[PDB]
Amino acid sequence: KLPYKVADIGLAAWGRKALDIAENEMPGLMRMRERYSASKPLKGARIAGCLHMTVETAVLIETLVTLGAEVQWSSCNIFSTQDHAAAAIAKAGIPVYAWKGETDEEYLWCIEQTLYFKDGPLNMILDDGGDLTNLIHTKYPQLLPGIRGISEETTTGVHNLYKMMANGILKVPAINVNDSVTKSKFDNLYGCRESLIDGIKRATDVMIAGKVAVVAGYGDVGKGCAQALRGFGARVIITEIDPINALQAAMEGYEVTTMDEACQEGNIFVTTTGCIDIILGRHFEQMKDDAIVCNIGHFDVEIDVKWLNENAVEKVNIKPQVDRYRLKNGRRIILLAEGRLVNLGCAMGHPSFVMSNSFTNQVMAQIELWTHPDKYPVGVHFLPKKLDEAVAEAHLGKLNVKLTKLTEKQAQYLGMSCDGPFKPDHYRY
Amino acid sequence: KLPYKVADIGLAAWGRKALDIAENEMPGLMRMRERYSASKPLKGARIAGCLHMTVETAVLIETLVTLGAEVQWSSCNIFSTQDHAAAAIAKAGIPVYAWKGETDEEYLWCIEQTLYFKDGPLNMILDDGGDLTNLIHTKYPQLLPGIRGISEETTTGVHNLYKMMANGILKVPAINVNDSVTKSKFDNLYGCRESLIDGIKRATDVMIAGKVAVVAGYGDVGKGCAQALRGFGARVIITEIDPINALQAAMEGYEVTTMDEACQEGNIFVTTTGCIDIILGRHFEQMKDDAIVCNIGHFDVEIDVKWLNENAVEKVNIKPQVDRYRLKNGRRIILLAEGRLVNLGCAMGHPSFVMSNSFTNQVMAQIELWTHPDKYPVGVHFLPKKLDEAVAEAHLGKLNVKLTKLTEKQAQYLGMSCDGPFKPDHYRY
Amino acid sequence: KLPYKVADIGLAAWGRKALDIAENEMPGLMRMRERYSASKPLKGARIAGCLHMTVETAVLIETLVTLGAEVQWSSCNIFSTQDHAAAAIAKAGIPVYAWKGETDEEYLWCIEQTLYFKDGPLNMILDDGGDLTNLIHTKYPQLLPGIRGISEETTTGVHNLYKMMANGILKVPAINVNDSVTKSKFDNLYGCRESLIDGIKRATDVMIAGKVAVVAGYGDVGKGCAQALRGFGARVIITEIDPINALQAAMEGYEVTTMDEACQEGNIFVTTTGCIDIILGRHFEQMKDDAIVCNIGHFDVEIDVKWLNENAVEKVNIKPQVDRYRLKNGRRIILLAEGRLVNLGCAMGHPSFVMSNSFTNQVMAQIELWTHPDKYPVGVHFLPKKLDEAVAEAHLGKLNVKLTKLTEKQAQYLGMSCDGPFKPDHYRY
Amino acid sequence: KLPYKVADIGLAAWGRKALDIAENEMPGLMRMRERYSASKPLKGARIAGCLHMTVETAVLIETLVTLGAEVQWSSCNIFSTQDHAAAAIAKAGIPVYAWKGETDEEYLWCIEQTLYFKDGPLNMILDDGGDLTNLIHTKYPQLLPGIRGISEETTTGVHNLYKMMANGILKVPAINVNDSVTKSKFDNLYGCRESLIDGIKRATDVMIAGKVAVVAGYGDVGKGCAQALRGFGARVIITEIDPINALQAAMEGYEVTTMDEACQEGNIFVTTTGCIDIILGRHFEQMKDDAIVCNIGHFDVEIDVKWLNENAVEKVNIKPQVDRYRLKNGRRIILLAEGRLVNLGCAMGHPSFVMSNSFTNQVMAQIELWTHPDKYPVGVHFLPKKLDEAVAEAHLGKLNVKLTKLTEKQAQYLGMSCDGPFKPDHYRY
Ligand SMILES: NC(=O)c1ccc[n+]([C@@H]2O[C@H](COP(=O)([O-])OP(=O)(O)OC[C@H]3O[C@@H](n4cnc5c(N)ncnc54)[C@H](O)[C@@H]3O)[C@@H](O)[C@H]2O)c1
Ligand SMILES: NC(=O)c1ccc[n+]([C@@H]2O[C@H](COP(=O)([O-])OP(=O)(O)OC[C@H]3O[C@@H](n4cnc5c(N)ncnc54)[C@H](O)[C@@H]3O)[C@@H](O)[C@H]2O)c1
Ligand SMILES: NC(=O)c1ccc[n+]([C@@H]2O[C@H](COP(=O)([O-])OP(=O)(O)OC[C@H]3O[C@@H](n4cnc5c(N)ncnc54)[C@H](O)[C@@H]3O)[C@@H](O)[C@H]2O)c1
Ligand SMILES: NC(=O)c1ccc[n+]([C@@H]2O[C@H](COP(=O)([O-])OP(=O)(O)OC[C@H]3O[C@@H](n4cnc5c(N)ncnc54)[C@H](O)[C@@H]3O)[C@@H](O)[C@H]2O)c1
Ligand SMILES: COc1cccc(Nc2cc(C)nc([C@@H]3CCN(C(=O)c4nonc4N)C3)c2)c1
Ligand SMILES: COc1cccc(Nc2cc(C)nc([C@@H]3CCN(C(=O)c4nonc4N)C3)c2)c1
Ligand SMILES: COc1cccc(Nc2cc(C)nc([C@@H]3CCN(C(=O)c4nonc4N)C3)c2)c1
Ligand SMILES: COc1cccc(Nc2cc(C)nc([C@@H]3CCN(C(=O)c4nonc4N)C3)c2)c1
Repeated sequence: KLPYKVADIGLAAWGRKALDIAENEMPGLMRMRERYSASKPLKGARIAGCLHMTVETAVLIETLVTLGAEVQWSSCNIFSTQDHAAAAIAKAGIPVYAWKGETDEEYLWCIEQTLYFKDGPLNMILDDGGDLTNLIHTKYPQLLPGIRGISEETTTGVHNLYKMMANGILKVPAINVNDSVTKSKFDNLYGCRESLIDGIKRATDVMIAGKVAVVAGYGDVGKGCAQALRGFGARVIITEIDPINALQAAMEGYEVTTMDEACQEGNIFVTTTGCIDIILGRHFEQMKDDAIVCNIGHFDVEIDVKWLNENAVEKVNIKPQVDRYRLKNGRRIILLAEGRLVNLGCAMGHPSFVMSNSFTNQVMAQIELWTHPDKYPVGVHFLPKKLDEAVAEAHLGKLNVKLTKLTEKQAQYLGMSCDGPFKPDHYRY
Repeated sequence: KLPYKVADIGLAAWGRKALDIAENEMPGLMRMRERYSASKPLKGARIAGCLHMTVETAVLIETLVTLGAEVQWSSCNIFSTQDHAAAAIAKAGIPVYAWKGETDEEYLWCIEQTLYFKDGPLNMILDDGGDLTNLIHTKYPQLLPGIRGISEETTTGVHNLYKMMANGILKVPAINVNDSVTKSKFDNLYGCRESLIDGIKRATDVMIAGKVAVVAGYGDVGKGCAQALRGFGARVIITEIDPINALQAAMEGYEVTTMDEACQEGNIFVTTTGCIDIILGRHFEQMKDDAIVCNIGHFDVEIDVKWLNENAVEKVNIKPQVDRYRLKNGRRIILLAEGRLVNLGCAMGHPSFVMSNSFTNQVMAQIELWTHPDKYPVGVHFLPKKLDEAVAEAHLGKLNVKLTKLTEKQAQYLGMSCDGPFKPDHYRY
Repeated sequence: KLPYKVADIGLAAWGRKALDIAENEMPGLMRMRERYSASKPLKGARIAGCLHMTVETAVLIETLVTLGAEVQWSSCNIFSTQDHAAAAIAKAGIPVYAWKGETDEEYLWCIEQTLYFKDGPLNMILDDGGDLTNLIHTKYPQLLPGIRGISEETTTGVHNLYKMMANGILKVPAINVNDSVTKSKFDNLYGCRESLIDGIKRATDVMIAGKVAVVAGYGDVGKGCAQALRGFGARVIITEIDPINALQAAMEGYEVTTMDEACQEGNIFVTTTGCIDIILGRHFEQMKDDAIVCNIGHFDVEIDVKWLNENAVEKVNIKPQVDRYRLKNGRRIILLAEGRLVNLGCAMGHPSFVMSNSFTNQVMAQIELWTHPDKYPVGVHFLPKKLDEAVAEAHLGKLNVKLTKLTEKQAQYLGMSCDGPFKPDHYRY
Repeated sequence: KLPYKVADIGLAAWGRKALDIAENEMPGLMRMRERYSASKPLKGARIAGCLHMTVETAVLIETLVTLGAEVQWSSCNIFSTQDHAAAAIAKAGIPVYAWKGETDEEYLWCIEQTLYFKDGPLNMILDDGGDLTNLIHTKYPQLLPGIRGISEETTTGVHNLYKMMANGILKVPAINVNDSVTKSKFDNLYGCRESLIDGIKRATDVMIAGKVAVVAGYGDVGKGCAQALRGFGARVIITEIDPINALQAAMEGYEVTTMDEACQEGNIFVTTTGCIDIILGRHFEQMKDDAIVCNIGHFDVEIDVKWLNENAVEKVNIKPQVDRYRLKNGRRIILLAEGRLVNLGCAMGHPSFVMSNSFTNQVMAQIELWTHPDKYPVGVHFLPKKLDEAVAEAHLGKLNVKLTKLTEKQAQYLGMSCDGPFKPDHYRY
């Protein structure tokens, strides 16, 4: 009944200014507008979205409308909404129900407001976290027959879709864009490579060069963190449980050992594992004075922060999201973002260009499911490679790249189409 | 009937000396010898092997005999045999039929001498290229019922296996070792990173720093080549047809453009594409005087060497595998290895440690098929991830890497066994 | 008469907290405190200091008092004082006259309050810019006979000292600390390497990877800037007027060309030249939409900001020290810090460890002049190499570096003392 | 009386071919020919040269003749002569007295043949090692008044000229080009960076990635070696006696410790110190099995090879300049080039482009002394910066560099000439 609900609609001009700046760093989304604003391949679609209502997501929203869709939006987190961004979407005449600092009750309400449109119920789900997908299946299963497809971009959401399918709960075809090369590499590797040191610097202003930096995990996040630190002249040590990832680290010349050993040597500690119990009290007790300890991996479970609160003799807040503990041995630990994500707590998260790749993935998913009614049966499907390739291609102009086109003869010799896809499904890049 | 056939068995003390050195660089294979010589898991096995008869292969061969197997061998290429390696294998009482400079008839003959042992015929195939596999199926199909498994490590061989399977010709279970992470990364990326510049240096002794180097392709070979050239202070320009691979290069700060533009800029040219018509007369006509041109990708189809032979006013052999042409415009081009593989023509191919990973994959496949017949249907199977991990784990000691073991608690949290596998099959590393 | 003058002495607990953190990053100064607090080598000294009243400078100040000196201080710039640092110095009973947002009259006043102590006038000068040195010589020349030495750390100040000496105006021996290896490398190369991208990120939050970055100049600041940008995966193009510096860039694989050509290519522009007319309207007219332009070299003379103010159709303040202009061609330029120093306008300047090297040079100079009057004629003297080495040696413990000591035999072979100096004065490192 | 003496004058065509190839990698020398072949600034000069009679030095010789000088040449080492190069110079009508494998008696004779020309005695000395300079002063002091100048390019020769001057022996003005930036950087840093791994690879074919490489010394040679090894994925450890050099290493993220510690960890050992007793028996006894030990620094005094010969239980030659010792502990050491220079023993020395910078330095010295009769008094002088700059500038075209020219206004503001020099004499680059 409310046409939108935002904090302050007067912030819309400030939102529009930020939008004007972000658009230039989001060419993937802007290419989609250039290519599809006349043909309007999403005409008919009624997309309910649930995703961090940021400046970046606003560019995504307005891309979808430009492609012909009706769109109604909520946030997937209670603090990630940027109110000026939300105001700008509201003022543009797009139903948005989101503000910074929602209650759990207000959060659910917001999502519920996106389900019904002027002409009828939603017919497409765009989700980050599975909350919109879970709400429809548990609370509003009447609407499932009318929904053509789900796009999902997070690890949690994809893991959740696989369980729903395993248990017979899932009733709508779903495209997983989380495991696209263009999504995964920007969200995990390039993103964290840019923002790790940004967070550490804003938090501490510390010299990186000449320090030992211990990075737990050498997956895509660890790889980027390690590369970043190394570029500044830090000596990086890696820890790993996977022998293949450990081997990769060794072949780049990184020392690889255990946290038990490395806790005695590190000036800076970065956890990127996705796993519990990486840095623990017995590690803290061995650390050099004023060791910087932060997490860029799993939400808040990698570092035993509760140990520091329970065993330290002093806790002094330095600035927002920077606390300095003194231990019984008389040495200090500088803990960043309360053991949560350093890139969100002490910096501005992912750069716009990163979000461009992730959201251009989701625009592709939406078109693919909506444009091909009967193509995808109920289940979780990977985004086809040709669309993953089209995401990358959409950014090349901005990257100052001239891509080569295969000649017909060359394509014949390779046994592939000159428009792609160019690699088999098992190709690792 | 003849117990072996080599060029000169007087080279066995030389071969043995080279073997001893190689063993220390092949910890994967030596770790297999340590772990499995008491249990003799390949006891009973009569393995026919068709694989370049090198020092490295000779270590693989003696690893298979340490594991209990009887083995008989030939090279999979007419020039690839190292005679001293073959002589050392011969003196050790291993029947080996291989020498440098075989004829095509002699090549076939050599493979045919490996099919029948003392106690009877072969029961296992270890292959590189599919020749030994194609010989059995077309010319000795009576031996097929008694053969338990094939292991194949080459792209050529695996494509050939899939076609045999699609057309009902394949009669034996086959493990594909080519697409293992440990095999593919070493054979493609790290191997070429180690040896590209070795070849160029041996051929030319040229300064690399301060040159423009044009690398066609940014797959695993291109990535390795590009990284190597960049380490020496060359400015690397990349050409690509895949949007994803092109973007990957852009994100490491490489210029990405077309060969049409780059041919006027490059001092050095390296083709890594696996494709036809990469460097053409069109391009040669524009190159700087004394541009160095070489191929490390596909055998011989990437550079149009035929054009040079037909259109140049001079062709001068500088040294073996180094030809300097003078064109009608008066400018000179230095072609390496006749447009064939520079790392083989102008250097010593892959370092032993690279082959340790590829051949340790092989031993895993041979154990896996001889030990568990029950397990694999007639068809082409990827090596299981746990064995791929084990290949990597076997090399970590040599690298002085201390791997972390997950606690029971951590493994339960991650929903994985603390012995692995640690990644899903779609994980790209 | 007034015992100190600060903005708000209630900020002393905040200052003290910041000092404690900084001390651990300034091992050079803390090593001086450990080595010299028993012998009090600056006992008797009444040092007037004119140097940015920061947390780092506050550590220097308390180091000088630990060494026995009486000291009185003012900032060498009207905005550079950190009030909390000044308040902490004030509460500690050090007479300090400095605050953020002084007037020019107040600036002079503040320096004039440092000339006369309790027991009498100053006898030593520690200076940054030459202002305290110029004030004494023109306005208090009666105090010159009682002053034993000057230490000066700034290019501006040293040029000024040489002119004073050439024209017979200088009446006190002066050590030049600006051209020490430990000072110059940290203040110019490593400092700017640490903070360039900190400034750009804080200002813009922009992705660096995959951009063309144009760095004008390849001296020590350009080298550092270039290395940093390159580490993030930006493609760095360099402009130079010196053939040697240009060649150095070429040999690391940087493209070297003119601003006239590069202005059409760059996404980011960093001037490091110390020279006028580097970026002009001529260049702005050619730039890509939303090109980021910033200066980290000379104060404000490198970019023609005046042209932008006079010829743009829009100037919008995005945030403090970030202005986005729209030109008559419709394209936008993002100017950082009003063409002034990006690392100061948009970040926190040099990390503490950098200033530790510069200020540990200062302490060495002050000890050297107060302890050995006999030694230095009226004139400008480079810091002796052995003291430059000692500055570096003092920082090695923090870096967990184990230095090798020459044996007596090795030192005799090399014709040097095993305590140094280890290099001739022309050695460039 | 003999017009030349070479090994075989029939090798001249092969020499000329190598010369044609080298000229394209020696633009500095070729630029000198382009600029000066008409004006002929060395007309009148009668230059006796003493320098490794290589293909590269042949380009230098023919550059000097092109500039108007009469030239007669000998080698400065008894094995460095490349006979085909010597043949080509002989056939061109230039008196050359040099062959590979001279006796000490033959060596002296060769130098003596260069002293007298058709029209009179030599009037200029071009020297590498000081042997020609020492011969004239001790044995032929009658000729000293007729000699306008000496150019010298080696550390030994420059150290020798300073002692001669200190003792009153030196009677001719001398230009030291050894300490030019362009000479020193190419001879010490860029040169060894290119050739170290070339030597190790040709000697061993070993994998570099994943190994610990211990580099003793972090001067210009160590810096280049370390950078090279790091680029291949080795983990580099540094040892150092100088705290400034140690600090530099630490700021690039290299572990810095002692050989006593590092001998237990290293897979590869490289000595670059210029000093005795770097690697010793007690280090060898701790080394991992098949550790590779080589020297690229001082001739043959850094490694205690005599210890290996006296204490090892086996010594096996692998190939030329590669010996593998077995110790009493049962482990093996692979020693390269008998502890002499690995880049000369196991590779082809410096690339041509390196020699171009060194020899273009000497052409500048010769012109400078000959063209300015009364400018330089007797003594050792550094080559002026403007000529060092001109050397760099001569190579920029080949490096694909477009150098910027200062505007008159810019030059005024900087207080320098728009033609240079651009830096003060103490500038370190
Ligand atoms: N901060 C962010 O904005 C951000 C962005 C993307 C992803 N992430 C998160 O980062 C985490 C890792 O992401 P990824 O893509 O690198 O995952 P990944 O699976 O590629 O990498 C995780 C690595 O950690 C290793 N590991 C697991 N337990 C370990 C232990 N106890 N000690 C050492 N190593 C251990 C695993 O072997 C694995 O290789 C995930 O939790 C993901 O949600 C955070
Ligand atoms: N030299 C050796 O010993 C050696 C070792 C391993 C592999 N190889 C060979 O190297 C080749 C490449 O192997 P890979 O693993 O890098 O394969 P890949 O598929 O990972 O890389 C090939 C890349 O070339 C690109 N490409 C194709 N045609 C192109 C064109 N016309 N212009 C520009 N780019 C083009 C593709 O996009 C692809 O990214 C194969 O032929 C393989 O057999 C050689
Ligand atoms: N941001 C800071 O806090 C900070 C710190 C230290 C130094 N600086 C300043 O940075 C500037 C440079 O310092 P540096 O140590 O690198 O000096 P430098 O002399 O080592 O480097 C300056 C380089 O700029 C080049 N150059 C001059 N005019 C040029 C032109 N028109 N085009 C292209 N290149 C040109 C010169 O050839 C020189 O190599 C100085 O003004 C210095 O005061 C700033
Ligand atoms: N192989 C070649 O072709 C080649 C080329 C150029 C120079 N060189 C030689 O290389 C050597 C070094 O040249 P450079 O220009 O690097 O000299 P440098 O003085 O710049 O470097 C030598 C470094 O070794 C350090 N050192 C001295 N004794 C040490 C010890 N016992 N342990 C550890 N470090 C120690 C010194 O502190 C110094 O920094 C010289 O002997 C030079 O003649 C060889
Ligand atoms: C500190 O400033 C910010 C700025 C933006 C968002 C946030 N808040 C979160 C909270 C949580 C729990 N997760 C995320 C992820 C990881 C980074 N992402 C984005 O940056 C992003 N996603 O959509 N637009 C974007 N921009 C999504 C971001 C905080
Ligand atoms: C230059 O001297 C040598 C040395 C070794 C082998 C060769 N010959 C070939 C020929 C062909 C056609 N293909 C190969 C591939 C590519 C790299 N490989 C190995 O290096 C390798 N494979 O088994 N042991 C190994 N070592 C296999 C090698 C030539
Ligand atoms: C952004 O907040 C800050 C923080 C610190 C200082 C400033 N202000 C200036 C102003 C001017 C004109 N010059 C400088 C130089 C360059 C770098 N320096 C230091 O960082 C530094 N010097 O003493 N302690 C230090 N810290 C000295 C710094 C501003
Ligand atoms: C193995 O092949 C070669 C090739 C060339 C020369 C040598 N021999 C020596 C011997 C000694 C004692 N010193 C040197 C120095 C260091 C390297 N230098 C040159 O390369 C070089 N100098 O003049 N033209 C050149 N080319 C000079 C070279 C060996």
